[PDB]
Amino acid sequence: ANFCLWNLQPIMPPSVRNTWWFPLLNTIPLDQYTRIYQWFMGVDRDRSGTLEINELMMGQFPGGIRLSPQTALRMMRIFDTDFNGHISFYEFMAMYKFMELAYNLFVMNDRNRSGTLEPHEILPALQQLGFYINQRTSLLLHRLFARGMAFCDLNCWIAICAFAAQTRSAYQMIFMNPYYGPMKPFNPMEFGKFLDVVTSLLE
Amino acid sequence: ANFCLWNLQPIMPPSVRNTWWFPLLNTIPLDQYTRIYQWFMGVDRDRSGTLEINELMMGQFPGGIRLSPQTALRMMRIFDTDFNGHISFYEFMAMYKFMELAYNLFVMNDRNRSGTLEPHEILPALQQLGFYINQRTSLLLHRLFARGMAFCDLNCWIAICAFAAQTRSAYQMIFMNPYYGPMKPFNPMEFGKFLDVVTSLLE
Ligand SMILES: [Ca+2]
Ligand SMILES: [Ca+2]
Ligand SMILES: [Ca+2]
Ligand SMILES: [Ca+2]
Ligand code: NA
Ligand code: NA
Repeated sequence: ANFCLWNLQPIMPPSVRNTWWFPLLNTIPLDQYTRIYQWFMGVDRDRSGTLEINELMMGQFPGGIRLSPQTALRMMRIFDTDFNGHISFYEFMAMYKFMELAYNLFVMNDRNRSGTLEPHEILPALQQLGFYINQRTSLLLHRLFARGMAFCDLNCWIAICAFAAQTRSAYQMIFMNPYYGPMKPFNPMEFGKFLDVVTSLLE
Repeated sequence: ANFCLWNLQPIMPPSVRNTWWFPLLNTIPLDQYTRIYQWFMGVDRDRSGTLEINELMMGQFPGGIRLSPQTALRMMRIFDTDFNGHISFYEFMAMYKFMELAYNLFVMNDRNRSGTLEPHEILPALQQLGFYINQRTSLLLHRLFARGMAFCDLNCWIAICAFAAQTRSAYQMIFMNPYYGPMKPFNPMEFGKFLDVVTSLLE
């Protein structure tokens, strides 16, 4: 029963191949490729062969996820790895799989089937996903993204997951500066501390 | 005519002495100590001998600066370096001097005396202060903190400066983790790249 983003067991331009989220693509079995393409086509309202931010805001996603302008921009920042303002099919496959994983995890953690997680339920769920933050940070993420809501509905969960993932992208961008010395092996306990610190900047 | 935070020419618990902003204290001449104390006393509405976040939100500061709940929390996060939820007189001396420097810089850059900077005027002013960000980042900082306002008034300038300074604190906290190797000399060009990346997370 594995949801850890750093441990995804296997079941393309350099921009897609050299991202931290590339292993998501390797969890997609052949039969799912065409199903994801049908989903892509649904979201691509102007049939351009690419997803634009407006289309992200109007799309339906796994589990009925929908995206605020802010979360859609996060999804762009994570998955638009050639920085062209468009999501290609390959970038979308990873975005899709990320959403699917996050949705499945939400459902598993919604044990009373309320359609929400309580704020104290957020930490262990994020830990399953590979984000090793502290309790203070977990409760702050709920306040930051819940828009005043008492609990964490699925869309709020995805907003939170998107911020965590975008912070992972920011980490890779920061640390590929050779000023900081050779790239160290990715360590999720150390990255968790980074996410703790960076989250506090949004408050 | 120097405003660079990393180059402040000289004119205490370890928590105050070992902060990146400690050189601010060394720009305070003896005669200003008692004037800053009078200011401190004004803000300390309950005479506790310490400033609390509510008092920051109700205080008047150099140049008529006032603080939103969000900016007041930033000021706490920068200057409360023993993490006790209170601003001591020593922490306040640095906060005061930071505000004074930022206010003087705003005034110098408000060449038409409009009480505002245009968004394109923000970058060179931040560069004077020692924040070496790109133009994209400068315009984003205005959108993030201006609350819809077309231009950047003094309070919006301080909100922006506070975020930049708090990101400098986050940088020191991140990089004192020995996982990232020995602490490198502070390099403002490299830190500017870090601020570019981190700002994008707020959008
Ligand atoms: Ca399209
Ligand atoms: Ca792209
Ligand atoms: Ca007080
Ligand atoms: Ca303190
Ligand atoms: Na529930
Ligand atoms: Na002006």
